[PDB]
Parts: sequence; structure tokens; C-alpha cells
Amino acid sequence: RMYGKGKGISSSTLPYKRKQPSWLKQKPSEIEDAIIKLAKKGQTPSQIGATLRDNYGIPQVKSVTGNKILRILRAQGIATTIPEDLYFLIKKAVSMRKHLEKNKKDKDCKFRLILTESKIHRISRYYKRKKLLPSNWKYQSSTASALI
Amino acid sequence: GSGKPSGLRAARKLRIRRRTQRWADKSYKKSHLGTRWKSNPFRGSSHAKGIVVEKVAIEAKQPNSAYRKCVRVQLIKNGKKITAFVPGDGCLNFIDENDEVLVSGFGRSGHSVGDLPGVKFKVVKVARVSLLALFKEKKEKPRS
Amino acid sequence: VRMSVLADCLKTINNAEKRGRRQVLIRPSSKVVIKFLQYMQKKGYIGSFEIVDDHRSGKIVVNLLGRINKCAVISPRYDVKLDEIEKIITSILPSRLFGHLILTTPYGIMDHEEARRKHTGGKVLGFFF
Amino acid sequence: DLLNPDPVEESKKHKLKRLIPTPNSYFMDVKCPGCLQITTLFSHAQNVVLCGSCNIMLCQPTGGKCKLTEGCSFRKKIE
Amino acid sequence: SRRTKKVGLTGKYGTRYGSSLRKQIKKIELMQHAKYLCTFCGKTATKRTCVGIWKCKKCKRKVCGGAWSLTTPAAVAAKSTIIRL
Amino acid sequence: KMKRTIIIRRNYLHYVKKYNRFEKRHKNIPCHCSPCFDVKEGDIVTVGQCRPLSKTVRFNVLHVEKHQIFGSARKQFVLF
RNA sequence: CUUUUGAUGUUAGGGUAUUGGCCUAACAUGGCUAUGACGGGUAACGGGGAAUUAGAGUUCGAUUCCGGAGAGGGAGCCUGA
RNA sequence: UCUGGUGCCAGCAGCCGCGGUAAUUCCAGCUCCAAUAGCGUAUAUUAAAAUUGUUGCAGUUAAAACGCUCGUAGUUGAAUUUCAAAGAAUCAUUCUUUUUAAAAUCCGAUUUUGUUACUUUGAGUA
RNA sequence: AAAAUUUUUUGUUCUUAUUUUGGCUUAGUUACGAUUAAUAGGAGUAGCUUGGGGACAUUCGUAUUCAGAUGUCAGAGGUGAAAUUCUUAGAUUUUCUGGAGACGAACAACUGCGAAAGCAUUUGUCUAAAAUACUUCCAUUAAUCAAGAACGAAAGUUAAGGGAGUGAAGACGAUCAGAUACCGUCGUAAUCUUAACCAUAAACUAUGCCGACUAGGUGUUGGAUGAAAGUGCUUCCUUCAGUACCUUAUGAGAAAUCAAAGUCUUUGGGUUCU
Ligand SMILES: [Mg+2]
Ligand SMILES: [Mg+2]
Ligand SMILES: [Mg+2]
Ligand SMILES: [Mg+2]
Ligand SMILES: [Mg+2]
Ligand SMILES: [Mg+2]
Ligand SMILES: [Mg+2]
Ligand SMILES: [Mg+2]
Ligand SMILES: [Mg+2]
Ligand SMILES: [Mg+2]
Ligand SMILES: [Mg+2]
Ligand SMILES: [Mg+2]
Ligand SMILES: [Mg+2]
Ligand SMILES: [Mg+2]
Ligand SMILES: [Mg+2]
Ligand SMILES: [Mg+2]
Ligand SMILES: [Mg+2]
Ligand SMILES: [Mg+2]
Ligand SMILES: [Mg+2]
Ligand SMILES: [Mg+2]
Ligand SMILES: [Mg+2]
Ligand SMILES: [Mg+2]
Ligand SMILES: [Zn+2]
Repeated sequence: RMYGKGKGISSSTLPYKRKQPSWLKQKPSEIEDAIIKLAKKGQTPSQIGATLRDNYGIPQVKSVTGNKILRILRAQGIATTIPEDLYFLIKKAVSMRKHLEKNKKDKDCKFRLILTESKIHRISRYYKRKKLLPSNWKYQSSTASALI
Repeated sequence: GSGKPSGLRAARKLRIRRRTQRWADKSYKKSHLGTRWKSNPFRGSSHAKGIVVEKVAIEAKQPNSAYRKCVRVQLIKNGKKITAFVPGDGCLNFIDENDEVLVSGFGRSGHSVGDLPGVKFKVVKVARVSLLALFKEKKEKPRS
Repeated sequence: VRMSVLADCLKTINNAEKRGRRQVLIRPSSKVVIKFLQYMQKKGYIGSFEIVDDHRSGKIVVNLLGRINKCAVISPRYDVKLDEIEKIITSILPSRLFGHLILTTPYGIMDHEEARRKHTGGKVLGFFF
Repeated sequence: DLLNPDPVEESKKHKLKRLIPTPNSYFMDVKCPGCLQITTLFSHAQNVVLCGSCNIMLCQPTGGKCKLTEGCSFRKKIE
Repeated sequence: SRRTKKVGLTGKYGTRYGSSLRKQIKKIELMQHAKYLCTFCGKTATKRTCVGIWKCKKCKRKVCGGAWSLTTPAAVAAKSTIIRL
Repeated sequence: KMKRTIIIRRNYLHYVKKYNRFEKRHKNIPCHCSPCFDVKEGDIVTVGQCRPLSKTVRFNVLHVEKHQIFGSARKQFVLF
């Protein structure tokens, strides 16, 4: 782990075959249409992948089509201005900041908030090094609450 | 790893550490300190001249028992006073109240030697004649 | 983190050889490991070896002949001129009549005798007795 | 020996520790009584899956494999 | 530039009265001269007008509070007790 | 920040014999820039030596290459 | 840290055997620095070299040759390539 | 482990030590050892010192892991893009000869096809 | 659209067309155009998943002590032995009713959680953290870190509260040659709460952090897979993550001893401090 002491190794592992399974019947066109329709309802890419795995029968999107979910989302200009994992980090930070504003003796929350903000700054630097964020993107710790 | 950096661009760190850690060596710090020109009666010389002021006797250390013969000398060079040992059997009888003597080190440059406590000097000449040639008693006589 | 795959491979080979294991496995592979293994094979220090294909970095199984004394890397790849080989081999090798010091050279990977034969220098990789 | 492990032993290790990594999950066809419809389902599902005709639950998410509705029959999808 | 290192607000008292007394004065008058949230209109524009009266500059409602702050913990606790019941 | 005059930084590695390793080093150079070019803090320029033009200037710029950085110009390391 | 009294640049002149804040006037706010600026110390002139060392290194070089500086301490000047 | 004198005195001894009435160590006689027209002593410096450690030290108890975590500079960073093949001259080995994608300069023939670090060979040098 | 030459309309001012250079709109054609998915990392989704992790509010227990009652009579405490002390104005002892402050026994372990310091009565509300499962998303986003930052037992300092028990200081009674001590009777600060400081401990595993490899057995805490005795719950098997112990090392040490303190004159995986 990056901060604590954990050493777990749980993960998913892909099969050896890279081609689509022989029993699958869909065409790439309606698969992309399903991606777009499902993203219109307000789901993140990871949620979209999970829903396609469970509610429809598609083991991997990249096996059927040739692209990944984020690329086909960006092909129509639908991707969010702020990447997903950074957004989740910001949401956690703002929630912790509110709770802390209510309770000034909770020392543990201060420690955890410091750790999350360090993570935010590191990820933001990485995204700014590529052209995925404007160069003058700062994350002030006071104006972040209104960032939808 | 073994506590050092071993990379192809880590020379400054190694250089600076070796520079800083050398000052913990006693020998290096003795030879490179600026105060040696000040706290040294000889001031870096190997020999010096002076005037005898007083004869004394000094006790030996605990397991031994004797009375060692020395003199007190005022240096011509800077006026300081030291104590020097007179070696030989009856060699103190060759020295008068205020003669001129060469003295040298005593073999352990900064340290006392053997049985005498706190003596680091040794007389070699008196009245411009050698102490050894005078103790041999067959070579020369004091310059009257 | 890893920081190197050659050092881990050679360390695993050395540890297995001290016990008489007749076979050992190397988890991460690379072209440099392949060239180094081929060179040890050429001098008759190991048997044949096999390359396994997963859709990630592959794996290797080698056959041992109870014949290696030591095989280690020199981690900082110092660059060596053609006329400095003598000092390095005097310091590193156990005799003047056997053992090999391996360099990477603009003409490929080779030991010190071949490097002298080709009139070239390079950077140091490792050695094996 | 090391190149040809016994497949009975290999099916007993962690999925990340066997010579070729292979998942333990699969896809399957589920036929629930009195519905006359075949639906594809994923072992280790995470959502609740409904029958297309009538909204009846086919599975329940858990911490491992999903729990199938009682009386249903399943069959693996071959490929 | 920063005009003062330590005393801040109490620089008007010069060198008189001793340093610890000026420290307590500073602690009190930071609270006394602040701005507070008006829970009726939502703006942060409530300021003290006398030793126990607080008035909002926007909606002009008057609230009875403490002497140097708008609320005091002893009243907060009693009110919370009653509301819980 | 001057009028028709810029400062450039050069990076290089220095070799130490006793430890068989290297170091990072730098030196600054004031140059003259003509109004025919358009530079900003972060670009790469090529300069040529001329006769003394002031107390500190002996080079002036002949070619500009657009380049984008992400921190401060004094913190980047490039060797060419 | 430097910059009132030239510190860093621009324009126009003066001066010199020539370039140059080398100097004068107007104008702009620059220049260096933890990769150690600005200071303190040296019983410090630099180098070709010397002593000891298996290989690494450690220490010395006022003094045959080359370069620099001075003629008790400072500052001015004539003749003259 | 020879002969006289002194007797914790006088003295010697770089270090360990010797000397209090039978001293192989002080003062002398004799005899031996070492280097030798040379041999002692003082101060500085090098090896000895893997006791300053890049090559090449040590950190539970001998000297030595910051009370603990975050963090900038610095140092260090997974795998992947042309891999081969077929001859000859050689006591299995060394040295080499042919080229199997593509595009731009001779009516299927010649040569050109990112920069540095790094390494090879030259020039110039009292 | 913008230009070099051909002739050109009569010694300098005098007329027209040529090819070629680069931008421009206009529709088609091309094998037209994107390396894995690390037993690296971050995010995500699921389980009536786990925990004495943190904050605020709230609830219960005997004990001790104060006060009011209650019944009876001569001692009670305390020590090696005694004294100081309390007591017919009723001590000590028993029974009941109220209030106060701290504390949370037994269960409780070579067991759990936390970066360390630390964390143990019930219930609610906030708040994070693992571990496991995964054919989810991104694609190198990482390791260690001078300067700098957060937290940091007990004691101690400032202010307002609280103040039963224990009790540095202090006062007594004993032992002793002396006893400013060890023993005993009182007892002030402190110990508890709220708001601020201080930055230290044998703050110890006297063992920095990340990665690889090397050996058998017995347990135990939390998930998951596969099989049997069941009134979709237990026992067994396999596997991941914590955590101990035993045996033995052609391994290591000066030894004690060590599963790392091993893979070191066969000496180099990365890095900070001394
Ligand atoms: Mg880290
Ligand atoms: Mg001026
Ligand atoms: Mg010289
Ligand atoms: Mg001199
Ligand atoms: Mg001379
Ligand atoms: Mg000269
Ligand atoms: Mg003179
Ligand atoms: Mg004799
Ligand atoms: Mg030495
Ligand atoms: Mg040495
Ligand atoms: Mg040596
Ligand atoms: Mg040592
Ligand atoms: Mg520690
Ligand atoms: Mg992965
Ligand atoms: Mg428990
Ligand atoms: Mg108080
Ligand atoms: Mg009390
Ligand atoms: Mg008491
Ligand atoms: Mg209190
Ligand atoms: Mg301490
Ligand atoms: Mg410690
Ligand atoms: Mg070592
Ligand atoms: Zn209001």
C-alpha cells in the first residue's frame, strides 16, 4: 500500500484468449450505443463496465470492439472535464472537511485528511503533466465544495 | 543496499559525507586545527633555546619511587616557561642558576613519557657544549 | 520495487545452484536475460532453457549441470575503456585461466577476451566463474 | 517436471501462482421454472438480475459466487 | 508588508499594563469584533451593538447572546437537552 | 525581463575521479535578442558569439525552438 | 546579497590604439544565490613537477623552465616604438 | 644468567617493566650482536590503517537506526518495435563473404534514410 | 490572385500572350492512423464483512465517602512489638433512604485495532481503515527522502471548574549509635473536565523503509473455494492476509544466540540517518 501497512494482493486476472468468445452474438454498433445510452444516465466508466458485465452478456468491451470505454466515450465529446478517480478523491476530502469543521477534537480525521490531500496533489501533478488538465489548475482547499 | 548511495550520479553526496566525517578522526583534527600555532611553546619548531630559572625534583608515579631532576626554563623566542628533564646520573651538577640550554621534544610529541607526570621536554646542550660529551667526561669540559 | 531483473535472475540461479536443484524458474524475463543465458550456454555452464509465453512478461525454466560456482551482476554499469580491462579482471576474476567478465559493447554482448579480439570497449554487466 | 505440472495440482493453487494465470469464474445459461426463457448469467455477479418477461429475481449478490434462486437450473456456456 | 510580529490588535496599548494582560485582552477582543452567521437570512453579517445585543446588518433582526460571542456553551447545552427531549 | 536581452541556463555533468561518478552543474549566460524573434521562459535557443556589447553580453540568439515546461525554468534539467 | 554615490539593461555622446558603465545625460527595474551566493581563514603565488604507494589513494611544490606581481609604504609624471 | 659496586637511593626504560643486600635491565670490566666511513636523537609527513572504507568498515548486547508519519530538492525506477538464415577462408573454433521491408537520386544496377551520453580511431601539443 | 523567360507595340516613358514556382477552395482513394495489462500503483463495485480505530451525545454497576435515620454497649485502629489517632457528647459494628467524585473487577488469552503515543459498561449519530471476491475503469501515475509540516505517555506551566480516594512538600509517632529513610497516623499541590503551552522516556523488538530468493511441523484471528455428519448451521480439505511457537541448518556469528542477525575476501538490488 501507498500509505498504511497493507499487503493484500486481491485483483482480477484476464483469460489467455484475446479474441471474443465464440458464443457471443452482439455487434459492436449496439454495444457502443449501449455505452452511450448508459453514460447519458450519469454513470462513470467503471460502473458502465460492471453493468455491461452483469446485466448484458459482455466479458470485455475491448475483446468485441477495438477500443476501451474512455476512448469511445471521448469520441462523442462526452467525457467529464475532471477525471474520475480525482473526482472521487475530491468528494472524500470535502466530506471529511465538513465533518472536521463540526468537530475540532477529532485528531484522527486531521491525519487522514492530510493523507488524502497529499494524494490529490500527486495525482493532479500527473494529470497536469499530460494535457488532460489546464496548466493553471490549482485545487484551493476552500472553493472545492462547489465543484460539480 | 548497505547504507550508501551507489548510483552513477551520486558523487556529491559521497564527497560531502567523507568531508564531514573526517573531523571525527583524532589524528586529522590534531594536524588540521588552527589552534596548534597558539597552544604550543615551541610553535612548530623541533628545538628551542632558553634560560634556566630554577632546579626542582619531581616525584615518580605510584608503583615506582624516585626523585627525578628537572629544570625550569624561560624561552628566548616568546618568553614562555616550561619544565625539562636532565638525563644522566650526575648531570644536574653541570647546570648553574641561569645558563643557556637547548631543549628538544621527549619522544611522544604531545604526550608525557613513562614515569614523570607532566614533563614533555629534554635538555640536550648547556653553555654551548653537549650534555652527552660532558657526561662522557673524557671529551669536553664546561665553558668557564 | 524491482529496479532490475538481471540481478534477481542471477541471484535466483546462484541460490538454486548451491543446493543441487537440477531446474529453476525465473519469473520476469527480458532480451538482456536471453543474451546472458545464451552466453553462459555457449561456454558450457548450463544446459538448455525454455521460454514460456504468457500475455505478460514471460518466464524461463533452465537446466543446471552442477557446474556454476558463482554468477552475479555489477549493479552500477560502469563504462570501461579498452585499456582498463586488465585491472578490472585482476580484481574480479579468480584466475587468469578461467572465468568470464561480461561487457555490453556497440557490437553486442561479449566477454573480455572477445572484446580485446574486436578492439572495443563498453560498459560492464556481470561475471560468472 | 517444472515444465509439465500435474493439472490436478495446478487446479489447487491461487490463480496468480500457477504457471499460466487463469480465472476461476465462468458464464452460464439459467432456466428458471415456468418462464420459457434462457438468460446468460455471470458467476460472481454483483447486481441483481431479473427475468426479461416477469420481474423475478434470478440471483443475489454475496461476497463470493452469486446465490441462485431456489429451483432454478443452470448450465455452463462452452466456447 | 506585515506591520507587527506578535501584538497585532493590541498595538494600541503601547507598552502599558503588562504583557499577559494584553494577551488576555487580545483573546477577548478577537471574539468581540468578529462577524457571525445570521441563521435567519443566511448572510454572515451579524455584529455586536451592546454588551448583550447582536444585530444583522442586512435583515436587521436583533438576537440576545453572550457578552463577547454570539453564543455561549452553557446555553447551547441546555437548549440541546430540551430539543433532544 | 530586460529590453532585448535574455538569460539562459546550461546544464552539464562533471566527472569525479576518486568515486567514479558524476555531478549536476550549471552556468548562466546573458544574450541579446532581436525583435525578429518571439521567445518566452522555457524555449530552446541557439546563440553565437560576437564582440562585447556591454559589461556582460557576448552572445546573441540565432534560432528559437518552442518548448513547453510545467514547473519553473530553473528546475528543469536538459542536456541536448 | 547588489542598487541613493553604476548595481542589470536600452538610446545618444565623450574618451582610448581599439570593444566595453570605461565615463557623462535621459530612461526601464533589473542581476546572483542550498548545484552554497555574500562573507571568514590560509604558517596560499599558479603550473611543468616531488615523496610514498600491488591497485585505489594520501601529502608536498619559497627555490634550474613558463606565466604573474613588486623594488621602505602610497599616489602622480617626462622621454620614448 | 660472566665478574665487582649500589641497595625503591642513585638511576634506567618509545611500550610491558627493572631497582627494597645473590639486579641476565642501574654504574663499570670482559665478552658477544647489528650496521659500518658512517651511526644515533628531535619535529613533520607516507605505508603499516579494510583504524575514514568508491574499490573496501561498523550500527540487538562492544561507539552508533531520528518517538512516529507526510513532504520539496536530490538519488533510483516493470516488460515491449528486425528477430534471422546460407555459404566460404579456418586446429570443433577464429575471421569474414550473400541479403530476405519501404521510400528518394542513373533505361532490374549506385547510394541516403532522428539527436545526445557512451566507446573506437585521428589531429594539435616545450 | 504572386513572380523569372519567349516574342512584342517604332535610341529611353510607351501596350500581348507562354511554361514553372508556392497558398487557396473541391469530392474521392489508402492494409490509412492508438504495444501489454506487471503476484507495480490509484480508483471502483459486493457481502446481516471484521475490529476494545476516532469524535459527540446518552445509559448501567457495586465499592468508597458525606448527610439523615436505625438498634445495642466498651472499646476500635494499626504493627514484628507498639505509639500517634477515634470513642458513653455513643466510636467500631448492622439495616434503610438520599447526594458526590473518580473507576469499569471476574470474562481477559504468549487474543483484536491503530503511524507511534495509545485503545475495554449499554445505545444512537457522524467519520474513516483494512483484508477477501471481481473476465470493472486509468495506464507508469512509483521507492526513499536535506529544508519544511502533522501528531506525540507521565511530570510540569496559564485560566475557569471540580475535588471522593491516593498522596512530591510539610507535621507528628516509632526503630536506630545517629535515621531529615524504609514502617505507621494526618495531609497541601497534583491526579479529573473545558480552553491554551511544553516536545521529552529503558518513547525498546535497545533491530530504519521498499523489493527478490532459500525448511519441515503445531497452533490461532478474518475472508473465500470444495466435499460430509445437518432439526442451509457446524466439522474436514485447499487458498489469501495478520500473528505466535517447536525442531534443524556443507547458513551466519566473538559468543549469547538468529527464519534473519542467512544468500559477504566467491565482498555492488534501491535509498535516508548515525
Ligand atoms: Mg512513501
Ligand atoms: Mg545616471
Ligand atoms: Mg611555484
Ligand atoms: Mg613565506
Ligand atoms: Mg635563492
Ligand atoms: Mg620567474
Ligand atoms: Mg628592505
Ligand atoms: Mg653492561
Ligand atoms: Mg598513515
Ligand atoms: Mg587507509
Ligand atoms: Mg592497504
Ligand atoms: Mg572499525
Ligand atoms: Mg525505531
Ligand atoms: Mg495489473
Ligand atoms: Mg477480542
Ligand atoms: Mg485550579
Ligand atoms: Mg480530600
Ligand atoms: Mg491517608
Ligand atoms: Mg482539572
Ligand atoms: Mg531522546
Ligand atoms: Mg533508541
Ligand atoms: Mg560490502
Ligand atoms: Zn440576517
